[PDB]
Amino acid sequence: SAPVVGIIMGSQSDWETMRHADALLTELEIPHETLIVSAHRTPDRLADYARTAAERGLNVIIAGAGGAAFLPGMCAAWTRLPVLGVPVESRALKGMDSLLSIVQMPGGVPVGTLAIGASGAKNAALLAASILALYNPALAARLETWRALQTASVPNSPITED
Amino acid sequence: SAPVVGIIMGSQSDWETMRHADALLTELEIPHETLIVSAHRTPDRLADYARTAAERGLNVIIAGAGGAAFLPGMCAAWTRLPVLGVPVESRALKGMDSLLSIVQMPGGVPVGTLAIGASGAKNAALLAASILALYNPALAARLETWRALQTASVPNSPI
Amino acid sequence: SAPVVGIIMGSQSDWETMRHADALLTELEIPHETLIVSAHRTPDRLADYARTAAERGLNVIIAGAGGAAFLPGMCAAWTRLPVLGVPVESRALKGMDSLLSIVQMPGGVPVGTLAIGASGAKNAALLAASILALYNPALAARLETWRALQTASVPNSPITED
Amino acid sequence: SAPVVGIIMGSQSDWETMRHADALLTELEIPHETLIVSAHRTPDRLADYARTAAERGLNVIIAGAGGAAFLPGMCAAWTRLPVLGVPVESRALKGMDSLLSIVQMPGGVPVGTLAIGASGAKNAALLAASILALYNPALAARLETWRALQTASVPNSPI
Amino acid sequence: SAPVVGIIMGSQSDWETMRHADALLTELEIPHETLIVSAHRTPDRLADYARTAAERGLNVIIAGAGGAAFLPGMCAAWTRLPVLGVPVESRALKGMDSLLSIVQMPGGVPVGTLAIGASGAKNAALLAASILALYNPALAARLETWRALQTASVPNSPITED
Amino acid sequence: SAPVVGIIMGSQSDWETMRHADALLTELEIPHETLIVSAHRTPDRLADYARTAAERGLNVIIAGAGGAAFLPGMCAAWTRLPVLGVPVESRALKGMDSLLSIVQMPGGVPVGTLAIGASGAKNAALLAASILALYNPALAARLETWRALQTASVPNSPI
Amino acid sequence: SAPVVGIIMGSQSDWETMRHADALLTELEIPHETLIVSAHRTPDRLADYARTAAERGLNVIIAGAGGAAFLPGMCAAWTRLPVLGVPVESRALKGMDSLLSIVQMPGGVPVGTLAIGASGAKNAALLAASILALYNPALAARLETWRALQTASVPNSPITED
Amino acid sequence: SAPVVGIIMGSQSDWETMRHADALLTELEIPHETLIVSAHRTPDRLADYARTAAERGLNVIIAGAGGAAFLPGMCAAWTRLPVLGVPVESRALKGMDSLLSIVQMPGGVPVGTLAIGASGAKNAALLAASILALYNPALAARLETWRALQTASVPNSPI
Repeated sequence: SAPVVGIIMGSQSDWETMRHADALLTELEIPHETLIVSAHRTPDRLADYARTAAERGLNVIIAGAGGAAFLPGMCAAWTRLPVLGVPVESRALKGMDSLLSIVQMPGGVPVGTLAIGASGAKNAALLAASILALYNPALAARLETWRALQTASVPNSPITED
Repeated sequence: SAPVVGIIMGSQSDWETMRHADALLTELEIPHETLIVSAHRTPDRLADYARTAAERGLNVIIAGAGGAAFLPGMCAAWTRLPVLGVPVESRALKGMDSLLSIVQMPGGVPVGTLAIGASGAKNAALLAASILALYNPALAARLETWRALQTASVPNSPI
Repeated sequence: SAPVVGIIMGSQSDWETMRHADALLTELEIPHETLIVSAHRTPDRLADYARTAAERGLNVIIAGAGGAAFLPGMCAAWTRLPVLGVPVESRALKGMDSLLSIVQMPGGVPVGTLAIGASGAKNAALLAASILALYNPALAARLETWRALQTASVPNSPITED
Repeated sequence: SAPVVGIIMGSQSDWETMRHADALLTELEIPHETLIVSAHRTPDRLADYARTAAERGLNVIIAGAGGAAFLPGMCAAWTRLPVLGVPVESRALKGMDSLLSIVQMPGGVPVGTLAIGASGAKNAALLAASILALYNPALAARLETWRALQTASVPNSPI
Repeated sequence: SAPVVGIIMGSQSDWETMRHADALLTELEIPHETLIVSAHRTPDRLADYARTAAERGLNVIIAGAGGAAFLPGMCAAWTRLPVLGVPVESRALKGMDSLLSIVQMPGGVPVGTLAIGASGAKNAALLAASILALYNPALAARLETWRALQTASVPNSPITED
Repeated sequence: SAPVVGIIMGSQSDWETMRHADALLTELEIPHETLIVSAHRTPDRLADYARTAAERGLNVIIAGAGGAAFLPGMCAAWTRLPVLGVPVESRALKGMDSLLSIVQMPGGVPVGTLAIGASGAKNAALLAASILALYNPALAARLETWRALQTASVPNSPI
Repeated sequence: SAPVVGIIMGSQSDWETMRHADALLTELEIPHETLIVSAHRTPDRLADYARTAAERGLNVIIAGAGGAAFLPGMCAAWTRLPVLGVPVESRALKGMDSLLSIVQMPGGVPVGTLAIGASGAKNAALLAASILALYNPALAARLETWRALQTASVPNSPITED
Repeated sequence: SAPVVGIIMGSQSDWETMRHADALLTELEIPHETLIVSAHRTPDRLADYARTAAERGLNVIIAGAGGAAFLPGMCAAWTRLPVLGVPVESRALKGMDSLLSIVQMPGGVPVGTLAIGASGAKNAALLAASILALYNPALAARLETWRALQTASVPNSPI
């Protein structure tokens, strides 16, 4: 029941995107927690969350942020755990600011970045799953099955109907 | 004598750019400190630096950073003081990543952003000067002189 | 009652964005004026406004502009006061033209630039407030309280409900 | 003898680019003046330059500027004369900032914008020439000759 | 009655933007023609139009085009007359492809480029007017009056009402 | 012996890039002509070149151009033959202007666009080869050999 | 009746764009097949499709893909046939990711890339047609007629009505 | 001794960048293999490499690629193992094409993307280390030491 993955985002507005990561982890039966931590508004909350993540049993952290997106990066600065970042699409720059802010981490502090938006949130969950599967045979089996189904479920031709 | 402006940068590599902010402040005789504080590598140092800036007597903070530039923003998250950000030019993206990372702050935690590179470092110092000038008559006069000399020194025709 | 902050914009269309700066200054009880000054259509009005701002008692100027955004920059060319620039989102280029036009000031004439749009307008007001607070204990106290409330008001978890 | 075209730039650093506009005008024997006028550093000089351009007999103004490029635009705000803008290549953003700052003029105050760099400086001169040619038969003939030579001089195969 | 300005565009879809150039020329009483010439679909029509523009009495050509926008440029390759280009906003790239395609002319063949969209179309008309005014006192007077009115018509403050 | 592929470029400056298309065609022994045709400077030459390409026996046209790159597009406007465009890297915008100018052709007049630079020039030749291979068994075999050698030659580990 | 052109796309969502290629090939009477092959979800299906395309009689392959668009490129890595790529417009980046992912092929493995979206799909079909026409007199005649009609069908002036 | 991390790149030219991932893994004493696998030139080699990665004992794959960068993505399409992608800086577009090609993976097949260039190569190794550390106490301790040294080594002021 104890969470092994932590999904964090700066505000409620990010949930529309981050819910996809939540849904996928639940689908693959991966225990996790979902919280709001703002790098700009609650920097001390972030410091404490990231600093204690390992001892609390978390193995992976999935952080979503848009615009001047610091959440994934600053989180990674305080934890040795692998941190995955989801660029949340921004209004004006369509997530380009979100993407560059997260992916361009200088050497020494990594953040595995996923695609902008929903697809990135879902993939962050899947990447976290593939990480946990390395040492969890049962989960590895569920993931393999999930991937196999995805492949087998692709249609052979498009519905070309007018 | 006590510093009223704090100039901070992520690493030695930022100095080539941030040295321009240092030179300007010195030129206008504005007491300041110039330190290295990394948002990515020394987050606690940053937290402590920003938390105590006001208490220490600092009035403005000038922070330079490139790539996923967090220094100015995170610093502003821990202080009520005006934080000015300098986007340091990055190798690949020429500071576009630096600029977006710094300027696109969400409402509630501001960072007055300047141009990418040396021009931005110099302007951060000048902007800090114009801020300090609001309550320092002597400095205000020196800033007026600096701006006047800048304007008067522009040649009338190219060489 | 005398204004210490000047909020200027090129046209009525900018008000939708600049009203956020106005609202925040009023919220923090900072006396200010709100005017329309077009760098392209009323260059002499701009020259006079910027040139006399200091003697008129203004301490900070917040200027909004989009597209070929010259208002903040040209204003700064005529005043020694700190000028803050708000990139107003443009139709086609989503404020990227507005942003580069304002932030890329050459060495010698600064403009503290904020984010594109509403968030930038609000932050320009907050930055102006943090500047005025340096020499206004009462305002400093109001700002500190405002910042503290912002931090304390951040929810701990997202409303994950379907 | 009196100049009919005014070439202006923010600083000496723009000369490397704007010298191409000067060379072209000279080649076509178009009387012109080449000056330094900074929108940021010498705003009053700019205002005066633009306000009086028409009175002085100038027909077209070619203005070069980089980064937050305001020279062409602000000049057009003070004159009814055609203003052509040359985006000077900037260090970091390679003139993309220069280009957007100049070309994106709102309706009501135009600036005919040319390509970033030397090509743009040369074309501003040529565009000014084509404008002047509309009411100067002699120049029109010289422009026709220039364009004809350009076309005829292109090699048929690479070396 | 003979046209002195030629407004051309690649298709009917460009009219929504180019109509602003048409309206402004008419407003300033500048005789002009409005035609459709496609650089991609009617290259020979373009060659002939541009090649004969001068002898037909045209003094300025205003060409609008979007995407791989060649109309202004190719027109300029066939005429000695000044050619003004209007980048028509494109669906996906918002006119950025239109803008670069038109403004980046190599040294030797100029195109005075205006802003993306409606504002650019209107300004192309105004630029054409300022060119014609150089040798047409009456038009020069109308333009001066138009510019003066624009400046005088700018409001002093925004309608800040809720 | 008669050329079946025509390689064209706006000027000598494009040769550094387009020479790669020439080398590849020669390597695969594909008869071709390499000429300079400027869309901006020699529009009539271009019109004539494109109008008569088919009649002359050409099967594919490879056109290189940078900046406001019109060569490939305008050529395609005058011929029914497949036109492949190579975006030449531009000084300031690094070929982004070249790429958008070429690839964003409206429906009705296509241009098969390749990568910016030398890689694109080489691929245009290869793409032209794959087209010609559809009806030339000998060439098809040589292309298969070329592709096979490319694949087999890749090292297993870095030096 | 045997297909000489293969139109492939990663999912049903691409059909809205790829249908234009299908429609044009049918219009010019070019036999073709339309299938769904995902480079990400069905990599082995792609390998087999591309590898056997030539022996199956296919002469040209038109592949559409958006975002991290690998379909055209990977297809070209397995076939000697000419592969044409259609960048499918993406939500956030408007097809810019699609465009760069497809057009920037390294030297050695080409992909003739067309414009982003519908126009690109239609042009991929036309390019494929111009390729097939090189050795099919009847088709060459149909294409010539199609091109001639396009040119002749362009209106001479825009419907300037209010 | 058996490799637990596989570092792959499209060609020798990527080594200048990917060597940083190799150095980091060696520094942390993480058994790994460093190979050249081209998505464009050796697709079957890639398919085989990715299909069998898990069976061979590999835990994480680090793939570097530039331009139309497919290596990381296609590799992830054939393996259930975590795939980390390094955007190699491209000549013209400075790795922007590399970055978008790698990071914009559709839902269902992920690739943890790192920064463009050497910084990204180094971080991919570190990220792979943090993953491996989850089930390797010894390595976890070494990673903690590495991160601690990085933090403690940052100077307090610029030289």
